[PDB]
Amino acid sequence: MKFGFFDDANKEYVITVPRTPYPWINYLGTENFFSLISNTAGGYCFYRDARLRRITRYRYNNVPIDMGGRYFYIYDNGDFWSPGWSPVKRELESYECRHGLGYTKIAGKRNGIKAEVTFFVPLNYNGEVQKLILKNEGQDKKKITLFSFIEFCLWNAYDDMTNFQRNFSTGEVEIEGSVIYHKTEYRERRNHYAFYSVNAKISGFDSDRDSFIGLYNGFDAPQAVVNGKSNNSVADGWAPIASHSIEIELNPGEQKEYVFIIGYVENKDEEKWESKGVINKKKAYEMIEQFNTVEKVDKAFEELKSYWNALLSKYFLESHDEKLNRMVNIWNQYQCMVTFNMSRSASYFESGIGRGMGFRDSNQDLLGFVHQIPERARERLLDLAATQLEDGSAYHQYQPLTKKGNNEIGSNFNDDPLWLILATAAYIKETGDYSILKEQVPFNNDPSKADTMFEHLTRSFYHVVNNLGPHGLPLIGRADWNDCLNLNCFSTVPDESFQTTTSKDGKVAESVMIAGMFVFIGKDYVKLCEYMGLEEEARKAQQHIDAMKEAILKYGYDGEWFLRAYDDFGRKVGSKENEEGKIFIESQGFCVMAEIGLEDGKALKALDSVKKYLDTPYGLVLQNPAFTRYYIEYGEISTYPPGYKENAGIFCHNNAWIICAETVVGRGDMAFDYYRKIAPAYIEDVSDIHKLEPYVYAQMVAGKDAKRHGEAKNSWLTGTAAWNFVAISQWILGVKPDYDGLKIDPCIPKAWDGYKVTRYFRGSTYEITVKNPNHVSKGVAKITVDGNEISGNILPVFNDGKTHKVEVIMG
Amino acid sequence: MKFGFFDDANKEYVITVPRTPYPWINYLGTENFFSLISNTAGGYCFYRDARLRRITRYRYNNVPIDMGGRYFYIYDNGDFWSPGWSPVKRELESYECRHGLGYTKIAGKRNGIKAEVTFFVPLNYNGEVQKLILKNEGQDKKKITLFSFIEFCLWNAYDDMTNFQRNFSTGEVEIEGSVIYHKTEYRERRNHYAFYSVNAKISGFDSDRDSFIGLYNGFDAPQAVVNGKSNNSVADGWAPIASHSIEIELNPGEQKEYVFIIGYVENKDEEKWESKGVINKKKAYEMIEQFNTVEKVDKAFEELKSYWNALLSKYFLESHDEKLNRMVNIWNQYQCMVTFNMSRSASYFESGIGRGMGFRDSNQDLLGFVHQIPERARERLLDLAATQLEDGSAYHQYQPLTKKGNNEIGSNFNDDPLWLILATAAYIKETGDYSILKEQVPFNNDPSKADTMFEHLTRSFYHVVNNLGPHGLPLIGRADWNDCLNLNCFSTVPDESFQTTTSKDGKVAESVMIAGMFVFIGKDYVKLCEYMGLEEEARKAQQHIDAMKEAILKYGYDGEWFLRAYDDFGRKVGSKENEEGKIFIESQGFCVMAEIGLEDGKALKALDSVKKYLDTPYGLVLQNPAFTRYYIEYGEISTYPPGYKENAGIFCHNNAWIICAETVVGRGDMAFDYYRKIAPAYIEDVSDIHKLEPYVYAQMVAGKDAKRHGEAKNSWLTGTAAWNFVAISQWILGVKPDYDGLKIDPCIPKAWDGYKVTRYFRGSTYEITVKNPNHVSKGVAKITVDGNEISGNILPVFNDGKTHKVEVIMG
Repeated sequence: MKFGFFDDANKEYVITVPRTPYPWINYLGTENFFSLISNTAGGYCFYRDARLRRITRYRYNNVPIDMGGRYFYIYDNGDFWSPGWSPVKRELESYECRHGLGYTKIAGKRNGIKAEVTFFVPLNYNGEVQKLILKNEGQDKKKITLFSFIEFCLWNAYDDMTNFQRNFSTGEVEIEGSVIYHKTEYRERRNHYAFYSVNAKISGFDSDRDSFIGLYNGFDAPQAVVNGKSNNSVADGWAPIASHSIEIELNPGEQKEYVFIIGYVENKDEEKWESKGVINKKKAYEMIEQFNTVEKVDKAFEELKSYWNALLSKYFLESHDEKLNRMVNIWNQYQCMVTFNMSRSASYFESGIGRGMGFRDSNQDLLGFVHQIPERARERLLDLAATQLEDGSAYHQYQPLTKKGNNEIGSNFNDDPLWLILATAAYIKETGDYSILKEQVPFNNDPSKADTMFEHLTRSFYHVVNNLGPHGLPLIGRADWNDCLNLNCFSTVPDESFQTTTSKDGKVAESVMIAGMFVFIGKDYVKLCEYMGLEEEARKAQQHIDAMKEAILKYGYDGEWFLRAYDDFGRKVGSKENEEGKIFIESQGFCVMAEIGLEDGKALKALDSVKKYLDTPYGLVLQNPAFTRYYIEYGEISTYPPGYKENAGIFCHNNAWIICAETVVGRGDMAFDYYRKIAPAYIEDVSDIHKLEPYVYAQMVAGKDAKRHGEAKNSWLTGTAAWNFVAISQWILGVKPDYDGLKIDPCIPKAWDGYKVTRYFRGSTYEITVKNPNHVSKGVAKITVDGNEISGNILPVFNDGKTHKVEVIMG
Repeated sequence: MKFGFFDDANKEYVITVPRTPYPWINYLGTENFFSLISNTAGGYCFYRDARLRRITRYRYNNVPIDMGGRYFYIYDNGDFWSPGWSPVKRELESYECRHGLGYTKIAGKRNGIKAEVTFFVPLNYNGEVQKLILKNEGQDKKKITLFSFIEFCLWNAYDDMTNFQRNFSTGEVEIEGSVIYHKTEYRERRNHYAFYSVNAKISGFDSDRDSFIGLYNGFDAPQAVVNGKSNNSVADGWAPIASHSIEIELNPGEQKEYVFIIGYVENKDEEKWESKGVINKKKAYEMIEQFNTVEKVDKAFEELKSYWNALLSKYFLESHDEKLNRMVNIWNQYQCMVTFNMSRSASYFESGIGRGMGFRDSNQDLLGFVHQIPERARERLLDLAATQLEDGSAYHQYQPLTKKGNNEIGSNFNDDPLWLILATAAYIKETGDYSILKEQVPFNNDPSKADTMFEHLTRSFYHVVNNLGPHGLPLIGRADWNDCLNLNCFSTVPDESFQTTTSKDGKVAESVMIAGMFVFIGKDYVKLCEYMGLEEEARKAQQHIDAMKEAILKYGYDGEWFLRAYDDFGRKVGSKENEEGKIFIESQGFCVMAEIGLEDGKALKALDSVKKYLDTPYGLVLQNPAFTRYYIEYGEISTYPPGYKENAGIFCHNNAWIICAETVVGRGDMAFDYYRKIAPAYIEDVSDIHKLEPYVYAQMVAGKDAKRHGEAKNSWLTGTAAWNFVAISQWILGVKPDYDGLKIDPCIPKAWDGYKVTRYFRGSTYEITVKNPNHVSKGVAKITVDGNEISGNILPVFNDGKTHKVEVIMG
């Protein structure tokens, strides 16, 4: 069918049927409190850490899907229904969900009653605000009852779903006025509680799940809603919930407005209690009063909109392609904010249990986020560096709540350290803030082991240097960027994840992808050395880079494309000589980005091979042919059925590297073709195949070897967002931050007449108009700034708060 | 107030309405393959280990409750319903579930069609057999379609519920004939697969959940059933299922019969494949062949029943109280088999994730199981001892699948080791098989560290001696039998379980409970020293016991009851001096069982104090008064709200110790009264309050301090079963295995005229008739065996396969 459309003017995606191919979600919040909310108001929220401070409960992989969230019920003379269609699933006269930037509006109408709810998390506020408008659009007087409902989680989501032998006896609440407080374990080690409030006198409430719903009933028909009145239950263990009810009368045409808030509160220990066994509510009262009127809410809603408008205005594209404009000025940037906050932790696929902030994942997210909020990016870099060990390796991820590095999803990923150099460079190029290099940063999360940020950089670089294999290529260790390339593993026990099973310290298996990264990213470390006035170190660094290049050229090129790796037996991986996995995509991207084989045609050959063997209607697959059996020497990658995930699935993330590479060899047309094939705005009419959100990138699309080819998994949380924004904004469009200022160097489809990019950069804004009068793909003939022509492709830095005219002539 | 009834003749509990106060379950299997099944056919099955080999998926704490299991849908000309009512939940003309010994029989009737399903796991067979009978009891010919349904779990239940990121792309199945095979990850490290067969030609099938059910539908209305035909779906990732459909025609009065089997198969590494990508089904064919006619199914069913009759016949009571008869002769012994197999791993409360086989838990379960299958008992002891460390401490639990000890739920519980001595002694008293003391048993799961079972006991014993505190009482460590008495903890971080959070090797905190246990249990260690011919080691051990008995009297008695412990600061726990927790139950029980203070009125006074401060209509609470705030010096016990779990909850398990203790001071009337307050058969007429299974014991009943006083939690899996069986069968009824033979020493209510116990013991049967002409509580005046008066209270050992009549006159 048609499920919705883009609304550029209001910066929203509009969903017009509730039964989408899969629940389609949005994220609320940008700082500390977060929510996931689907087009039926399903989902949940949490504070900073989805595993350790989960506020509301949510069941993944449920039947039916996506049962649980913020459930308003309208009771009308025995009949009842919800604005989001689900959970009651009675036909609505009209339905609509608008996902916007930091908010979601869901509107439903049945039997003359229209209900419209705006969900959002205000700036600098630890709660999800919900403005509910109820209008009688019929001709008669209506007496109805409005019910609210959330189901609480017992804070620790893992304990919550396994430790019933204990936690069925720990649930505690307080009810006072129009507020329901969840205070489980507050009597002991917890200094925080949650509340659910409405800003009107209530007719009733419920806080015990069994009482409100009934043991053998579902969310579709809670016995209390069916009977048209709350039961005023007080929870005592089992399953605490929060539900208000409000009896309401409405004349024809009359509307009434309500503000519901799901809040989080942490008390100082000297302010924990009001009296014995009675929680100190001082801070709740403040939060609640802060939004006790619809007009206070509107003001915050508009403050949020202006906030987004500001962020987005830092890179503004005016072109003749509306789909492109929509990706660049809105959605890609929006998704980059989300991934920056969430990393890979919590979505409708990532369970918010096992994954925290990923080391390499968050470093890469920085690439597409640094320009939006440099301050927060700066601090993020410092937080990631602190989880680096003294030997230069790093904890593969850290706990969001504490920021402590941990090994819960494995260790010894030899590509990890390099990402820190790339992200630091990106931040420096964007800001000119070299002072970050001087910051004192813990090692191993140990303040007593601190050294400068630059010394962290030095140990990242040299972790590769000190860990090379028989070909002078970088040892792969447990895996590189590809988590599933496990060459030191040889596991036969079904019960341990490949990510954490023992992996030997093999000195044979090497990665050609890490080798490419090293050359590409090394460029940046050399310059940073030079800045630090360390000429000899810069020289030695450059030597190691030069030797790595020769190693790739000598032992890393297969003939028509770059190899992937060498396994523990010294056998090639990703060569024409293999039976399966003859060619992999990862090394093609980075080796060419590193500018290898530009002169002898090896790069062009590689990219042509990629096109030939890896290209599909839905994007470039990871490798070809797919593995058709388990290879004990390759690890997890061969455990997936053909075409799914790392086994010949389409990993959109690494498609960005090929886009970048095509730009290196000056083929703007092909680069843009690759970009178009996976960009949401261009593939919207196939939602029934893609299945997932049409307004955001996903991690994985089933490849040509899969029966479900074209079906996506794991939407929203993917490095595809950061890397595709970099590709399109810097490599194609050519507005590329550098140490000395803005480097202009587009590579576009020849047919393009031109476009305009408005770019805020280092304290002043640049209006850049690009003209392609000879219709070339790459190469700049003339640049003039403020009327005068300049020499070079590097715009000067003004920092004068003014707008500067820039004309760029392709030639 | 009643939702069923006991059927003694058929050894069943009959449930007559589907909406019980909580789902009421039964367990199938006694060897390797196990199922949990509720009164509506909810639940799941697994092989050996509910975490590592879970076959079918099940959602705990679900809404609605208990959705998912073995779901037959009868489709009748557009109407559809289920034999167990749930999940369709359309009204039935009749409904009935009988929970029997190792089978569950469920029967529904709607619109003239009756369906009856019998579920059981046959002896020596790795599958759940489901015999289904359909009958037309109406006047006209009927055309109907029968659907079957199970949802597969992805083997590893933890992964299954957390790792969608990956496991939505691994699901795989094969369909061949009338059989659906689930083979996820069989292509890689798993040598096992599951199947779902029916012994008849089918009309269609489904193996993809989304196809059978439909994204936005529930188990209540699968789109395929609504539609009256299978979609013939072949799973590919997402959520594999198994469903058959069969079009059936029934004349009036006609009945058809089908046999469905949920099977588990393991192949040798070299025999996994029939051909490339096609699984070796040879073993499945054999399993399916084995029960392809109702005739074969009925024969195994009767063999199971013979198995159970023989097990139960070894201890058989005849008395004037039929509630006591059914407890002793059927339900208590049935529960002891279940706990022996399952420890505390998997029920509707224990999630089958975090807990394997508990060290302390499985040792206690043996007490109530040795008479049933000594051979299996003997082996269980060796497995347990293998998880003991060389210093005498033990892993707190071990993985069912591999039997390796682990620390998943904490370490350094100083009561642990002693339970091994008790259980070994119990085994020997039962069998007279001292050979077990000479078995070579590993330490730390390490064969190279092996040594005799006796040496293991020696280290258990000396672990206490080598770990005493300032008063000569045993250092408590992380905790004693009470997992929540954590005195070396001082925890402030809410994110980690008290069970696993760091706990110092404290040298001050002491347990009077472990002291009591050490005296009581140490008596057996002395007896075994003597048997090993080590009179001097027996002397030394007796010294330590006598020294401990002095320490208890000098520092463990508060004046009117025994103290509980000393905290890390040297302060008394469970003393009149304390503000809360002035008296604890645990130390009263073991100290009196240890025979401390029988002569000076201390024992009796303690027991009277127990009656006065801990007694309730629902059993004895853990301590009094309850803790009304968190005591950081006490740990987890004060984290529960008052009246629940270890904070003044009624822990039925420790009530048995009070029952035994009452028996020791000769108060049989009090002992039996306590026994009756918690025995399922005696409170059946208060099912609504108790809430859980009315036919088995539960771990915990909310205490007088709780608003839910009387409501149980954590049914089925609890040491309450073994300890209460021991209490009634041995300490009250007086039939007590001893080293040299059966000891007869009843302590009963004075009013009883007598009773008869038929006991099978060391190769002979004894018919013991007890007579009470003077109406005493305790004291045997005369015994005759085979018509001849014997002296003393120990029956001779015959081992002659004959029946010997024994008459006991109390006086």
